[PDB]
Amino acid sequence: GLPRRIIKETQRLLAEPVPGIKAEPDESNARYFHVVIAGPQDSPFEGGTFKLELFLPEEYPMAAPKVRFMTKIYHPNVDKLGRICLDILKDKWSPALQIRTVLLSIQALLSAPNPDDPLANDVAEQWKTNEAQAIETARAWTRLYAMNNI
Amino acid sequence: KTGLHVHEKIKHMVKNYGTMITGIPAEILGQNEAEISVGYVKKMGNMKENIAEVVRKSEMTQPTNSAGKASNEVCDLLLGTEGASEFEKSSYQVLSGDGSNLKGSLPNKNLLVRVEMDRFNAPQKYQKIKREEFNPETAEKNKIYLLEDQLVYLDIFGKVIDLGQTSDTCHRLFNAITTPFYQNYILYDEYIDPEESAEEAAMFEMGEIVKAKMKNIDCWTATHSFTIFVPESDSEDTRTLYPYQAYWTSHTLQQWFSGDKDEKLSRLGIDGYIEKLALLGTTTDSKIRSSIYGELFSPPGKEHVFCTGMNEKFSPLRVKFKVTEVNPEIALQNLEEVQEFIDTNYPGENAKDQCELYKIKAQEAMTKQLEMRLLIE
Amino acid sequence: MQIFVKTLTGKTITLEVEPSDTIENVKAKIQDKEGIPPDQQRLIFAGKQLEDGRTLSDYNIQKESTLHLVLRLRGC
Repeated sequence: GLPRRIIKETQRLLAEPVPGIKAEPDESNARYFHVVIAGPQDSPFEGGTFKLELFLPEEYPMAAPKVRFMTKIYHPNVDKLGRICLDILKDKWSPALQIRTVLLSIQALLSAPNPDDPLANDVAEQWKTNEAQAIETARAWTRLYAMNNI
Repeated sequence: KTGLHVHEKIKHMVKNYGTMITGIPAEILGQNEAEISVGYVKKMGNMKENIAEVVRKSEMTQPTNSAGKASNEVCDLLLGTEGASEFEKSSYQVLSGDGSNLKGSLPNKNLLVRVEMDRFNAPQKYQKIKREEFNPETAEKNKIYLLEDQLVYLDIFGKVIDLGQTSDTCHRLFNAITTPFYQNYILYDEYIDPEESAEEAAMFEMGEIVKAKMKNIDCWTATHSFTIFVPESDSEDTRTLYPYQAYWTSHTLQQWFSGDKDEKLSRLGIDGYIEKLALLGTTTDSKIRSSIYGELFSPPGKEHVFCTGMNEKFSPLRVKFKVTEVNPEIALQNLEEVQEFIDTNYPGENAKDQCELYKIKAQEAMTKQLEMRLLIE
Repeated sequence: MQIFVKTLTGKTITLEVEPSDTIENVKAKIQDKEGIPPDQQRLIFAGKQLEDGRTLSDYNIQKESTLHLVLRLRGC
């Protein structure tokens, strides 16, 4: 009972993958995607492989996909559960967007982290106040969690 | 007391004081900020250390980035409280394809023009429904409703708006969309090809019909607000503009002046800044409209990454304006009045030290308010 | 029904709204009252963010409730 666009989107993702992002559907759940985003260069995550799991809900595409990191990462917009604070998965998601647009954002979010509330997130306060040492933290978490984990 | 006198005065006062330009005491800031931050303080152990940590990490004295609020604060200073309230009573005037209406609304006197730009919030998805099940006082709004004998638009208020389709045309589209996943689907999905199946051709035709009728319906919502200042000069072409702005989750007015973006927008000329701003409402080019929308509204420096990817402005845009003359004898009297209130309550040699004293008092009032609130366990 | 909207600076305003209206309608009335664009708004109802496409009949909101309008946002 796969909707026709989810079928069409999967074939597009496998025919021209996003450079640096591996996205494949699960063998048993065509709405479930296993994502591996490579660490961007000129960033503390460089050389790391970060696992994500994307799930297309049933309201998709009227609702945004539910994506979340599986690898531990020190990022101001990723909490301890792996939730990515992005403007798509919250309020201003539109049907014009798609899966590749979400994957491209998360990849771009690693290179250019955004400001965030320093409360309820000591990572966000550490990035705003002590950037060089917060960047040092992210390189440690990249070797401990994002290297040789695939 | 020239018009560039007051422009340079607000420029240096906003650059150096930020939230202190609003005139609100530090005690009220900390008292109300404790209302938002009370849920983050830990309840076990030393409460003095738990409250201090949340107090340190609060950005309560950081200037606002609400574009509409920065435009309100600029109007209160230049025009006065009553003059700005009278200014709000006036309505906005939409810009044309060449901005000639604003070009003629700028006589060679000191002027203040507020701009309210709207984004076209056209509906993006539909629903097949029997007329028996259609209650317009409960059904989801800003949505297209395809009935067996009428295709209609529910706006953002409650009003049902017909789309001028024959009952036979609606009967054909109603009985063509048959698969269950498409009974409540989106109007313009890029992966829907009308040449594949007869069902998808009916969906695509419905999109072309809705897209045509929406052009004559008011579907705009404000997406940005800013302010432009026009000083009185000895004419010729020594006429210059200076726009003021903040932006949601982007930059503040303090960062705007500090980055001298009001001057990169200055030498663009009177007709130059206006012609490119009218341009922004005309073009349907998607990758050639975000260039402008970033060229005028980005934080200083990032005019090339502010509208890329998903922030790429797809929807149509309109701009509106309203003008009123400013009297510098009252504007500068309002500005040096805040300087007096700042230099009295929080005096200091450096303006950077006067802000530190204001932050400490706001943090003290926030602390005392927090420990009173957290006495309930 | 009358509800109240407060800011950090202590400025409280009054609105005329009813349980059937949505958040976009509430933010639209705030635009006509304070000149703030809705896209530049995100209102908290007691530690609860108010999404765009939901009505007053879905957040347990009632007559005379003080809604907290924030004017500085950092992230999401």
